[PDB]
Amino acid sequence: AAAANLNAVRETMDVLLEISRILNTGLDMETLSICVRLCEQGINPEALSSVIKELRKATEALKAAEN
Amino acid sequence: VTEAALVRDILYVFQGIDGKHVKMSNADNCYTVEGKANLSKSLRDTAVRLAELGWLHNKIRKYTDQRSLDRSFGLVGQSFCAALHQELREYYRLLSVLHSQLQLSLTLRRLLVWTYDPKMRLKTLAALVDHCQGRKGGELASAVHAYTKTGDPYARSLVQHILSLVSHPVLSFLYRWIYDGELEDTYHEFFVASDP
Amino acid sequence: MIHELLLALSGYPGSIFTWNKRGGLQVSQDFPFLHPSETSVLNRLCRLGTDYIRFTEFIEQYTQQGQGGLHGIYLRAFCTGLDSVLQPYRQALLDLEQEFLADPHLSISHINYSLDQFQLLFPSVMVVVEQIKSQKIHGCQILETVYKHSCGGLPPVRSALEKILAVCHGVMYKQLSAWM
Amino acid sequence: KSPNVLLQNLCCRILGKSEADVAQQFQYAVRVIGSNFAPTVERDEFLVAEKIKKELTRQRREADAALFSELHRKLHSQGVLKNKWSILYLLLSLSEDPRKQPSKVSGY
Repeated sequence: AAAANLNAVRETMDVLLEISRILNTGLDMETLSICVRLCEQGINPEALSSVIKELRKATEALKAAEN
Repeated sequence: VTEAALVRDILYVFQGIDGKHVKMSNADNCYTVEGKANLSKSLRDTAVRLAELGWLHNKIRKYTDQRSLDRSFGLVGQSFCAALHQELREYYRLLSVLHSQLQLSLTLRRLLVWTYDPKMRLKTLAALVDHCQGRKGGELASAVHAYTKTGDPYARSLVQHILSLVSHPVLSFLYRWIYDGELEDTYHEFFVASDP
Repeated sequence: MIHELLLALSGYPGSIFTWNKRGGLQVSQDFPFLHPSETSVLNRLCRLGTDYIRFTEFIEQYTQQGQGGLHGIYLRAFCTGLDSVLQPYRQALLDLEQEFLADPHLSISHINYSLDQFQLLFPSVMVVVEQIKSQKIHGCQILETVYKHSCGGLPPVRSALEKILAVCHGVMYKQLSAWM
Repeated sequence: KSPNVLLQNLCCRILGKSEADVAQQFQYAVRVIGSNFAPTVERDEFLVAEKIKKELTRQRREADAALFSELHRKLHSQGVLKNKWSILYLLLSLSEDPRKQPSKVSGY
């Protein structure tokens, strides 16, 4: 049963990876589950998306400043 | 019967294949539901609106099969049939997705909503179909350049793909005629007629 | 109910599908779980299935030298070329089988959408082969019936004809090279 | 496992730095999150998928849209969650279009 859960999680992760690669989102595998599952606790999808966008902008700024 | 039963019959109908209590009527050249699923005319009309998909798909199958087996009607005609085959393959892929959804929510409205665009593509195809009969050879290429005189960027792009594919045979003939002066025209369809 | 329908189309008739020798790839129509028109699409595929059965019979009969039928390296080469073309068909069938086995819900409609390409290239080759058998051409006669059809219009069929004709003209080239 | 622990770890990953190194960024994100914890629009994946396909067509990616629709069918067949709409909205907001030059017409 738990092996079934693991297999289903892997399958969902692969489906999500394909969806992300098709969307060309640029989101990393680190947001494999942590990104989606944390919002799965009932986070405001608009607020979470805005927070992700702010994190992306800050990360881009940090990369540019490091460069 | 159940609205889901009608949904399954429609899941068959979209391929042009009539359902259990839904049958392809000859009276209307379209799908007339088998009245033994006594229900509201609202759902009846929803299927009646969807019947155009079946009528056009069956017409496409019959018409493309006609020129597919005619080898001497023109390789251009066979090429038009092949392009229609690719388009029908896309439609069939959509229908397969639909049947998979029929396996295991959605809605007839959602079905119609998701089916509206294929209806538009099929309408464009059927207009090109009945609007192209008889024109072969340079007449065929004439119709190809003629039907491209409309807008609808979606339909415009579909017709553009069809015509650019149609150019390849004529382009090859010209390339033979322009590169070698070679005119092996069997059906005598090329612009440069042969006098052997 | 997918795997056996594929086996029946694989050149090995099943049980709900009866490969009548003269009735083609007929189908015992007594099973549940589909619409007869779904069975009708399956019958459109069974057209190709019966064509494959007959093609296999012909290829094995033309792959055996003393018979009065058409003979020569040409017949064996035609059988070999048809088999090599069926290799893309066999490979596609195997890929589709793997995909259907991999998917919990892989619709036979999806199987049809995958097999549409082979069904598109199939009938023209079937007509050409039936014509060649009716002509009973031998020598470079079939080599010229081929050259007549090598101006084909079906892109997959045109390319397959180009490959088979390349193989044939290679054989002719070998014969002429011996003569040279 | 806590939503705050997840936020701290995610901020550390997004910055590629420590949680204390992202504490100000973490503080801003925490303010943004506590500003709104639940979505103000319902979950109806038909419209979400419609928007996704519309964006793909605006990206001239009709084949990719078909691939995405097939992936959606497979994923809904492998349905394991109940609020997928939010994940889909996240994926759409995370989506980028390197396949097309930046120029768009405003929708309604």
